[PDB]
Amino acid sequence: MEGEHQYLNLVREILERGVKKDDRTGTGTLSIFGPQMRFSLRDDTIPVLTTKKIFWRGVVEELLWFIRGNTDAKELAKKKIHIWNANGSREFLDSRGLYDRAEGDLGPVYGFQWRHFGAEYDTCSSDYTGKGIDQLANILKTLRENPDDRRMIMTAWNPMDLHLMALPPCHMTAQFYVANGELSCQLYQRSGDVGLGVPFNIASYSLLTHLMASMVGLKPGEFILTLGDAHIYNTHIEVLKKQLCRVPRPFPKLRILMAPEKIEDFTIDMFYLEGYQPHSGNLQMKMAV
Amino acid sequence: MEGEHQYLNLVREILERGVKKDDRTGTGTLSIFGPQMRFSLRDDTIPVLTTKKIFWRGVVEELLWFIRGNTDAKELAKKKIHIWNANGSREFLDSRGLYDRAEGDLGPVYGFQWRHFGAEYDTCSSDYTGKGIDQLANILKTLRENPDDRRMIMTAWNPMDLHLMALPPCHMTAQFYVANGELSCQLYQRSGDVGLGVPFNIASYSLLTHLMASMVGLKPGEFILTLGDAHIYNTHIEVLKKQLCRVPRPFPKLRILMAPEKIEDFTIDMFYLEGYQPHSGNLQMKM
Ligand SMILES: CN(Cc1cnc2nc(N)nc(N)c2n1)c1ccc(C(=O)N[C@@H](CCC(=O)O)C(=O)O)cc1
Ligand SMILES: CN(Cc1cnc2nc(N)nc(N)c2n1)c1ccc(C(=O)N[C@@H](CCC(=O)O)C(=O)O)cc1
Ligand SMILES: O=c1ccn([C@H]2C[C@H](O)[C@@H](COP(=O)(O)O)O2)c(=O)[nH]1
Ligand SMILES: O=c1ccn([C@H]2C[C@H](O)[C@@H](COP(=O)(O)O)O2)c(=O)[nH]1
Repeated sequence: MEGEHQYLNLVREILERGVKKDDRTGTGTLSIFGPQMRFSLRDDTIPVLTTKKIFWRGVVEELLWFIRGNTDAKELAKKKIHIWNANGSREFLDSRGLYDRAEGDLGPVYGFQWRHFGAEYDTCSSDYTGKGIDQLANILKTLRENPDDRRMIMTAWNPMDLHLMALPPCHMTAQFYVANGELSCQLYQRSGDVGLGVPFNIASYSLLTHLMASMVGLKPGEFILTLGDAHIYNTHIEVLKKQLCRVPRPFPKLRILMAPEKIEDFTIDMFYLEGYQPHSGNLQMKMAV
Repeated sequence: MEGEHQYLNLVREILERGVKKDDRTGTGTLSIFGPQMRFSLRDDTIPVLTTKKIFWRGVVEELLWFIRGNTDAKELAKKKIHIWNANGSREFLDSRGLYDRAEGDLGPVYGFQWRHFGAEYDTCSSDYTGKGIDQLANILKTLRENPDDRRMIMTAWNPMDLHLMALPPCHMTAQFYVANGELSCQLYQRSGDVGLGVPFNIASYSLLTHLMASMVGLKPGEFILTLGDAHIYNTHIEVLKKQLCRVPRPFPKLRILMAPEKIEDFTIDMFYLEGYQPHSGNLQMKM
């Protein structure tokens, strides 16, 4: 009942006890409230699902993009990452009342808040160096100097910047914790697409915990995802029932070849997955409009 | 197990698996990270502990004080609630570099954030009417018009206001959710004194959920407390081991006589605890 079984058990529970709940978009969900998953990062483990192939290059390039404080979707499209193109399109910015916003300029989403909380937003190409509160740098410093501190919070939930964002954050608040020279991270995610998004999010914050651990001379401990509204979309049900038949294989290991002086200078070449052995191909379409 | 056993199990888990940890001040804790408790608010139930008498009048008056957006500790001292006196004292404010702050003025803590997020703070006696984002009012409106919304977040965690606060928030972020016309609340608490503060916090946010439910014509559902650093102070250990020998009695019920048009106009006279039968014993000292 550890590891990937955590995720599979969450899928069953939503399928068996979920509540029907039309939703934001034209399509329905089965939904529960408040479920939690815990993943061991010990022995270099990283919880990348084996019952479904995860787009690992996508996870890495998006996280490095967050860590840099970047908000331009075009930067991800250049590395053939398409996950933010929809929400940064002329149509979608216009539907959000952001008419004077250049295509691919998502506003002060995630990374911007991580590295520049409270800074005035101009455009995604502006220079934000030394502007706002650098929550991530502050946490890294606290992990070196005072690891027992109970206020190591990094949030993207800034009520004043929500109207400027293409989308309000999902993975909204992370807390860090140290015991026995092990770094743990809890993520509060207000809303989780359990089929498509959550497996991505688990890989994202697990990697972040690994990377942050290597920056401050600590071993990785646990990643804990706590969800608000965890839902499966009605379209994903039959696909997920198939995924549940698959026997999980051991989780891959993360190898880190080096850690740079500044966390924002990490590149995909500095680390890789060793032993990632996922199963066959199966799709899950995401719905909006 | 369900109910109060959620709390007693958490205490046991910290005593048996907790990590030793010298903390903020010259004392130790046993600590774990990320534990969760779920409490039913169905059939009018409110999870006020029966294995230890909870200072219910304190819970109610502090929450009504939060809901008003009040930050003056002296308003609570007038109702013989002393829980915020220490942190609003001359000495404590000075130790925090708040030399130009009048005794009892805690800064833009909790409620202020609930009702006035991002508003510029002056003093606790200033008029904040219509200033900053009223997160609580926005949530109440969303529960009437669009209960399926998944952004019903009320937060006290304002990175820019932390330096002006007497203390940074513990109970920092609540989310609300609706399913089968039942209102649920999840609380994220970054740090929890499991012995003294957590029982109080459980009563506080359970009451808020009951009150909010009656404002918008929904029934109460579940209250979920998710902790960051869940810790027992070494000084509380022996007392808590005794509390665990006590067989819990059924939780009391909350009776609400009426609901006013605006939630900040609730008064202690509008509701009461029916059937609260705690055990007699006591103890537990702060720090
Ligand atoms: C983390 N994330 C954000 C995300 C996830 N789920 C969502 N679900 C919904 N309903 N709505 C969203 N806006 C949403 N956003 C993701 C994750 C994966 C993909 C995705 O489309 N994955 C493709 C790869 C996309 C691509 O081709 O670049 C895949 O084949 O796995 C999109 C967004
Ligand atoms: C919820 N809360 C805030 C609280 C709780 N635990 C803390 N623990 C620590 N270490 N530090 C804090 N600032 C703290 N604050 C509480 C709860 C109860 C009492 C308390 O001691 N109760 C007494 C005093 C209340 C009074 O006399 O007015 C009682 O009579 O019930 C204090 C703070
Ligand atoms: O990293 C992300 C971003 C978005 N979503 C999904 C969760 C919801 O199903 C969907 C829509 O978000 P809201 O409706 O909650 O705004 O986005 C995720 O699961 N993960
Ligand atoms: O509602 C509250 C407020 C505070 N605390 C406790 C948690 C910690 O023991 C202490 C706050 O200290 P830090 O977590 O900020 O170090 O107060 C609670 O349990 N509940």
